Amino acid sequence: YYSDDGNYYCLRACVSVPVSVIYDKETKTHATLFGSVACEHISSTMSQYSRSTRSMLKRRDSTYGPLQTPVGCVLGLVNSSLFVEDCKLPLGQSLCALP
Amino acid sequence: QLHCSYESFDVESGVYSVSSFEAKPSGSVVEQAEGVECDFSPLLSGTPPQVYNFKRLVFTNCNYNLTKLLSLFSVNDFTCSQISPAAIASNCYSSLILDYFSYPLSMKSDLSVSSAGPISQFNYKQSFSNPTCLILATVPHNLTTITK
Amino acid sequence: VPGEMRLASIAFNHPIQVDQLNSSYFKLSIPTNFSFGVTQEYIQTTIQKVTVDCKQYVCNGFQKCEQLLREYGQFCSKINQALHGANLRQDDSVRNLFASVKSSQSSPIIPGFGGDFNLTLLEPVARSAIEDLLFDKVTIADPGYMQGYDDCMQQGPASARDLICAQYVAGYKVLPPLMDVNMEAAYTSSLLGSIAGVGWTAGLSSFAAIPFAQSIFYRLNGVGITQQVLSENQKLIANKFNQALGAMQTGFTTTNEAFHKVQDAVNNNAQALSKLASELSNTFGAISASIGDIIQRLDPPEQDAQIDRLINGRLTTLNAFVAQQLVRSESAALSAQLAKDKVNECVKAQSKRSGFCGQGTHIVSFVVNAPNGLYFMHVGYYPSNHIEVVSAYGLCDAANPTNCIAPVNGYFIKTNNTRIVDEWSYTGSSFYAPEPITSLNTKYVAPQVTYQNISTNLPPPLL
Amino acid sequence: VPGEMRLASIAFNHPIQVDQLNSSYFKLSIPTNFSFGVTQEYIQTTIQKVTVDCKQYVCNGFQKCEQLLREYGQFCSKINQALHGANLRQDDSVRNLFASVKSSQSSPIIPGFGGDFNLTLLEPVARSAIEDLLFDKVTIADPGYMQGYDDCMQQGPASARDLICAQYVAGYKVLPPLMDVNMEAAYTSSLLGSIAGVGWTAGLSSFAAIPFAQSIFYRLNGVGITQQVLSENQKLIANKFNQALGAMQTGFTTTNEAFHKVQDAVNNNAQALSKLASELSNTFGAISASIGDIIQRLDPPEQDAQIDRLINGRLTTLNAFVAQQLVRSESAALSAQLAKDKVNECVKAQSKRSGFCGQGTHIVSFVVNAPNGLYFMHVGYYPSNHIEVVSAYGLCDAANPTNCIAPVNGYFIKTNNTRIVDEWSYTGSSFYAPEPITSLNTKYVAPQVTYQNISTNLPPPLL
Repeated sequence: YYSDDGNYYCLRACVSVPVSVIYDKETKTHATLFGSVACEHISSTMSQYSRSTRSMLKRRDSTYGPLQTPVGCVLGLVNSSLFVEDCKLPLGQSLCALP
Repeated sequence: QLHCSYESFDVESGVYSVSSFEAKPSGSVVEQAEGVECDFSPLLSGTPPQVYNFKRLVFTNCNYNLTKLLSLFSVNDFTCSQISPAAIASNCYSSLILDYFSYPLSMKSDLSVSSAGPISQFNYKQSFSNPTCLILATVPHNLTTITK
Repeated sequence: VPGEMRLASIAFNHPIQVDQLNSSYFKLSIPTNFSFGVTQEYIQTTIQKVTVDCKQYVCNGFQKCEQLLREYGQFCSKINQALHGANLRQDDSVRNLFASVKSSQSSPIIPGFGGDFNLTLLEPVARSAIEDLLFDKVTIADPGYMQGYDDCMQQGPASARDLICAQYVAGYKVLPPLMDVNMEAAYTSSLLGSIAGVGWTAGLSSFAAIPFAQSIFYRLNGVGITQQVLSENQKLIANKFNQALGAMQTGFTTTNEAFHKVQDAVNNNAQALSKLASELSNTFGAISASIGDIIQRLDPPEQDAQIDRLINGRLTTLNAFVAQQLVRSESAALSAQLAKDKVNECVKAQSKRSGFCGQGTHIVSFVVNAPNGLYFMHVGYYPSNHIEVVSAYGLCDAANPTNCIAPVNGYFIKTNNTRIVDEWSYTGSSFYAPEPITSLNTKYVAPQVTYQNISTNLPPPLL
Repeated sequence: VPGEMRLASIAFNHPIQVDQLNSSYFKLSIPTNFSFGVTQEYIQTTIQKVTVDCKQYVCNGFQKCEQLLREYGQFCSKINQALHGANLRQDDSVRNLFASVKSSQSSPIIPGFGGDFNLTLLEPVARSAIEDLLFDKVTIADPGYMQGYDDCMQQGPASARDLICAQYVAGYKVLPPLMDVNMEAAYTSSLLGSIAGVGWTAGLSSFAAIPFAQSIFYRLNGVGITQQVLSENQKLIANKFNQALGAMQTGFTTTNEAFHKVQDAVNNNAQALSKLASELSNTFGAISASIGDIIQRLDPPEQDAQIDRLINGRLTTLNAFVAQQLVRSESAALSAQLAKDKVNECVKAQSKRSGFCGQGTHIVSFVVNAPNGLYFMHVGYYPSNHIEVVSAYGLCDAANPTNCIAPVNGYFIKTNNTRIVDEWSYTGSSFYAPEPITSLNTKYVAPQVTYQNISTNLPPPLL
């Protein structure tokens, strides 16, 4: 838009943060991925928001910071730096998610 | 949500897609034409008319601030009929009309739409079909373009 | 309480490196151990065959429907014709498959077939016990046909929850397979009777009629294992083979992908039927999903507005349904062709191609009946404990350069064995097995600069 | 300026005619020259993997939609589950493909690998430069993940136009590929090291670990070229081979059909995403395609009717979209199977099939990574300068009528060469080159009336 103050400004509308979760049925536990968003925009609680709670993540993640990955920022993933052939929960890339 | 989507209390393991964050709203930003401005500058110069010779300005489609307009005089009478004097300044209307004339404060007892005085009898009257007001005020020493 | 999930790198296994080497000799990698093992596959060949009554799916003969539907009656005719043609294709593929399954001749089969090998796949004379293990682990609803209609009806348990009873509500019909499970069992035993074997020329005329163990020995010479090793290890071979055979009892888990595929073939058939059933209760903006209900409650000028909303939606789901069936039927036909190809290659012959069959060279494979398809399993050879040895491209007489030889199905390696006085030794290509070089293991070749110049003794040629 | 278009007949290339002949001898057509050349193929193996938020595509969380969409919430589950299963199949095909790609052992890769052959496919130790030439030719929008969202977000140029960052507005998500491209490159590095052995039996477990040049000569003796010819022309052969390899630098053009297929695969994925995006503005007869517009323009009883109309059309496009993706994912799986077979035949070994690969017999082929698939290239052998020569079914003694012979991988020809005193000569099937007839080039056969009756001198048998 051209504003009537003589400056062009322009509009990107807004974007949403894609989300997915890891579900480990055998232990009945979970962890999450915020897509490509990066942990600069991630916080312990959400001001946006997609759902009324984040507390199921907080059951273990109240004590931990967000972690960056090659796909993007995640919660509760723990950097173990292990090398495993197939986690059955792969995140794509070289990323993996051990039970 | 996943349990509901699979209508089960035991969903198979794996990675699943869930709804995205809506992000969030902020303070609004609005642009629209400004400054149209309801005329009101003729009142500040020359000699005002005798009350029977009062001068009128009709205003439509325009922007105003009567409380700013009235800070140009000391007001010794601020009254109205069928509208509070405060409300007429803040209320929007299809039109705004102003009459002005010189008027001594000594005659203020005679200025009402209901007054028994000769001013209401022969000099100036206002309709009861519209909200109306009457103002008495005097000129500041810094309005040198006003004459008497 | 369980620990947090752990981030990890995906491992990448590295191949054993073997250095390339210049000059007239080179490093050679050879396994020193092996194990038998198995793989499995499921190839679907059919789609369950169904038909749909095109009157009943829309309404129950209520007469407002009966008259209104006449305007759309040609669509039902198209629906019925399309479904009919789809079912014909399913039966065509069955006959075509069986034409390759049959053999002009086969061995009789008795208990103790296959000699010392366990062969638990043999029938309990009956469908094989292995086929029954598959059928028991499958979660499929109890079958129609007999008693069929009276298993819907109150003359049976109150706990039945079969879609087969819903067949008589929805107007569905499930057609019986053409193949007949008893005739099918005869076909699978006929295939077992063609074993022993694949060798001895093409095998497309003559029938060898020999014991299974002998055909195995033939196959192992076919992959470069020396005959001498095979004779020394005959009991070892049977033990390793039966260890792999015993592992089949752990083959019915959700981690076995072939097993998982069998279960999803069943799930897909049941799912399609359930979709049509659920749509009978789906209002199409009609006041109710029941036709008799809207007839009872409405003045006839408005009554059929509601009826037509319902009719149009019922027809729409049928159109989508037919299209879904046609696509599945065509994919099944192609899948059936693949199964036929494996029967005419992976089963009827030993193969050197890799690719097809389990990945361990190839040795005999077997096939059994599975619902809507065939289930294959493959015996295979897995190398282990690889070592590097010195080897030469060939050997020649230093006294006469035109006398040059090279190994047949094997390699010439420097000897590391105390039994052999000769500096070089022949080995099998699939196993480490040094042996003296003899004329049986070599052939004359044109001379080449990289061949060794041997200044002493060769028995092949003597001079 | 250009002239008029020209109508023309399609040319018909006539095959070289070769005369059939009467009696015991015949003409033979054989090339006297050849050139290496290449062909290439592209096989798509994957579909881009995507998911979509089933509420965000439909609405922006406006409260009336939040209430109205609930009636259709079960459709969203059907949509998501179908997409989820489709993405699982994509991952399965990758894991299966890689299981066949890996080898138990391989050569290390070094600079200068392959000797006199140029081997420009070698890694810049990496992905090969040839793979990067392909990636530069590809017009695809830049990938997300990292930095991802911050390159979507307003901290970037105001001129970005990528559809990849528009996904975030629409709620689309592009899933990352199952495997990191460096691991994918590592898999193809192991394939380069899997060359040699190629033959040497089936090659299934042993690894010859010999120079690339030697494996080429082995393959050339696989088509009957004599070793004598090969030894004379070794530098020439590598030079012709390298020129054929050098043509790959011009191979990345729009007239190359394999290249064109890669470009189409890129825009098949783009087409799918753009289709859904265009529908976001598509009113369905609703007063506006925007929900917020109808909220501001309509009283809520009116507003909700327009919202339902808008929702219904939006759901329909999602349903159609899923069906199309299911079709595409299936074709990708089938194509992956085709690629697997070529890896297990045409890459891992020389093949006698004809058919697959370039039409010039077969010699070694290579594969590299490509977007959405594998890119193959095939070295092939092209005959030239064909001549016809006199030839015979066999030659054997009239003095020893029960003793006959026939040529091996070649044909007996009347000699036209001044160095051979013998009236007959032997040449290889793939290339004209006369040679003395020797026992290495013959085999004993039963006698036949069409064999020439030789009254003079043959060394095989001497007597």
